[PDB]
Amino acid sequence: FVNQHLCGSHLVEALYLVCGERGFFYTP
Amino acid sequence: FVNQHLCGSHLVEALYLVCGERGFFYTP
Amino acid sequence: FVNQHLCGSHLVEALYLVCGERGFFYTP
Amino acid sequence: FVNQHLCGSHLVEALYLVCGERGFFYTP
Amino acid sequence: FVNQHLCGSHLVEALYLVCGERGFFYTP
Amino acid sequence: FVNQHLCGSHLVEALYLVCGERGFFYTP
Amino acid sequence: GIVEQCCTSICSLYQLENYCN
Amino acid sequence: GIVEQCCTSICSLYQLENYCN
Amino acid sequence: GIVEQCCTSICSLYQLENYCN
Amino acid sequence: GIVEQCCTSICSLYQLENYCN
Amino acid sequence: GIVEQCCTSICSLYQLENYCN
Amino acid sequence: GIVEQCCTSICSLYQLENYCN
Ligand SMILES: *N[C@@H](CCCCNC(=O)CC[C@@H](C)[C@H]1CC[C@H]2[C@@H]3CC[C@@H]4CC(=O)CC[C@]4(C)[C@H]3CC[C@]12C)C(=O)O
Ligand SMILES: *N[C@@H](CCCCNC(=O)CC[C@@H](C)[C@H]1CC[C@H]2[C@@H]3CC[C@@H]4CC(=O)CC[C@]4(C)[C@H]3CC[C@]12C)C(=O)O
Ligand SMILES: *N[C@@H](CCCCNC(=O)CC[C@@H](C)[C@H]1CC[C@H]2[C@@H]3CC[C@@H]4CC(=O)CC[C@]4(C)[C@H]3CC[C@]12C)C(=O)O
Ligand SMILES: *N[C@@H](CCCCNC(=O)CC[C@@H](C)[C@H]1CC[C@H]2[C@@H]3CC[C@@H]4CC(=O)CC[C@]4(C)[C@H]3CC[C@]12C)C(=O)O
Ligand SMILES: *N[C@@H](CCCCNC(=O)CC[C@@H](C)[C@H]1CC[C@H]2[C@@H]3CC[C@@H]4CC(=O)CC[C@]4(C)[C@H]3CC[C@]12C)C(=O)O
Ligand SMILES: *N[C@@H](CCCCNC(=O)CC[C@@H](C)[C@H]1CC[C@H]2[C@@H]3CC[C@@H]4CC(=O)CC[C@]4(C)[C@H]3CC[C@]12C)C(=O)O
Ligand SMILES: Cc1cccc(O)c1
Ligand SMILES: Cc1cccc(O)c1
Ligand SMILES: Cc1cccc(O)c1
Ligand SMILES: Cc1cccc(O)c1
Ligand SMILES: Cc1cccc(O)c1
Ligand SMILES: Cc1cccc(O)c1
Ligand SMILES: [Cl-]
Ligand SMILES: [Cl-]
Ligand SMILES: [Zn+2]
Ligand SMILES: [Zn+2]
Repeated sequence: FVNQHLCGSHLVEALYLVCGERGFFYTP
Repeated sequence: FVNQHLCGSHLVEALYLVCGERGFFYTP
Repeated sequence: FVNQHLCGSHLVEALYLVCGERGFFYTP
Repeated sequence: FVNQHLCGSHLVEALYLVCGERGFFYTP
Repeated sequence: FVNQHLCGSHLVEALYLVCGERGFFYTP
Repeated sequence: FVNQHLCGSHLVEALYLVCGERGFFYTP
Repeated sequence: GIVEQCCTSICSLYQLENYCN
Repeated sequence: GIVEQCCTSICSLYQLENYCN
Repeated sequence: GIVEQCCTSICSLYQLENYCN
Repeated sequence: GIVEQCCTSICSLYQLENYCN
Repeated sequence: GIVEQCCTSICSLYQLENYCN
Repeated sequence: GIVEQCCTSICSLYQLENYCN
């Protein structure tokens, strides 16, 4: 599960930038 | 707006850790 | 050793948030 | 206090890299 | 100079994502 | 390719700190 | 919202839990 | 979901746009 | 340069593309 | 130590509290 | 401490070495 | 390049200095 935890951290940082003003809904 | 952009990056990283398996809904 | 280096980066970010005003002692 | 919180996040990431195998002691 | 240091950290993370396979040239 | 993507994110953060005022040229 | 709430004054981790799904 | 989709095989920024609100 | 351009006023992702190789 | 403990198997935030000062 | 030292004025990587164990 | 060099085996900060401008 550690690899998925590390990956998720990067996913949320990318969504923040990609989505801008829209924001996003993160669920694993 | 730059300060808010920088802050938002940190907010999303904190929500990722705090919320765990639940995930979260980010909207500025 | 690369995987451990990447993991450590995330460990220290989590300790920063979890520990708050107390701070923490990181040693690999 | 928000600016100090944001700064601290970066301080701990820098200490992680600078200190390597030694680790470090973070206290605000 | 601290604010610019913190901002630069975020600029390089954004360039990494935006530029993909092309990479980028960072100079302050 | 995911592992390389995650690693690259950390490489660019390290180059930012190591290189300081010089900046750097990132290409995968 | 969260930027107004947490980017001028500091938010606790407890406050941030409100935004969890 | 996104972890299954994007943590074994790589996702494009275009794919990530699906999760924007 | 990029710090002068993007650290006082905000830059779009489109503006940041100028610095890609 | 923490790398051995938390880099192969996942650690809870509760486990990480042990390393707080 | 380090926040007072390094969050208003900038610290060199050399200064940060003081906090290494 | 740097991904081949530094993403399977670990790179020192000294090695990373090669990529500074
Ligand atoms: N984010 C994504 C996906 C989220 C999907 C919503 N969550 C679930 O459906 C919950 C599933 C949990 C309860 C199981 C997933 C993995 C399981 C573990 C796997 C290893 C062992 C297997 C075993 O025999 C029992 C123990 C073990 C630890 C499992 C426990 C149960 C799980 C955690 C979205 O939103 O769509
Ligand atoms: N995330 C939070 C809050 C999100 C709230 C949803 N968004 C809006 O309500 C959109 C408001 C926009 C259109 C305006 C907010 C700030 C404005 C600018 C401020 C500076 C000048 C002011 C001026 O006279 C016109 C130009 C200017 C740039 C404004 C443009 C319009 C705004 C961007 C949640 O989800 O609740
Ligand atoms: N952070 C944690 C743990 C820190 C523990 C304190 N450090 C040590 O005890 C130092 C141990 C070092 C010297 C060795 C650990 C791994 C070794 C290498 C493994 C691969 C090969 C094996 C070999 O045959 C020789 C070369 C090789 C590279 C090893 C070199 C020696 C090590 C680096 C805490 O604080 O508790
Ligand atoms: N990390 C560094 C420094 C850590 C120093 C150890 N901590 C303390 O000494 C605790 C001091 C606290 C209790 C106060 C610092 C700032 C205060 C607040 C400032 C704004 C107002 C002022 C006021 O009139 C009362 C309320 C207020 C919120 C203060 C509360 C008390 C403080 C938080 C190291 O390790 O050396
Ligand atoms: N990344 C961008 C911009 C990079 C531009 C290339 N660098 C320079 O041109 C170097 C300029 C330096 C030497 C000066 C910039 C700011 C100066 C300081 C400002 C505060 C005081 C002012 C004073 O009176 C003397 C001391 C002081 C500290 C200054 C020292 C000199 C500077 C650091 C790109 O690539 O285009
Ligand atoms: N950053 C470094 C290295 C960058 C080197 C410059 N880029 C290239 O030389 C482009 C090479 C690409 C086109 C190929 C590399 C890996 C290939 C894929 C590997 C898996 C399969 C293999 C197959 O049979 C075809 C499909 C597949 C997806 C390959 C496609 C082509 C590649 C992406 C520097 O700057 O020096
Ligand atoms: C944890 C956190 C991050 C960013 C802003 C805050 O107020 C709090
Ligand atoms: C951009 C990004 C981050 C993490 C995993 C991915 O597949 C893609
Ligand atoms: C995306 C980004 C990061 C830092 C500063 C900016 O203006 C924009
Ligand atoms: C929170 C966290 C980060 C890195 C590794 C872990 O096991 C847990
Ligand atoms: C390297 C670094 C991070 C944060 C504040 C500083 O002064 C220096
Ligand atoms: C400092 C660093 C980051 C990523 C990979 C490495 O080998 C080294
Ligand atoms: Cl990682
Ligand atoms: Cl910041
Ligand atoms: Zn990572
Ligand atoms: Zn920051």
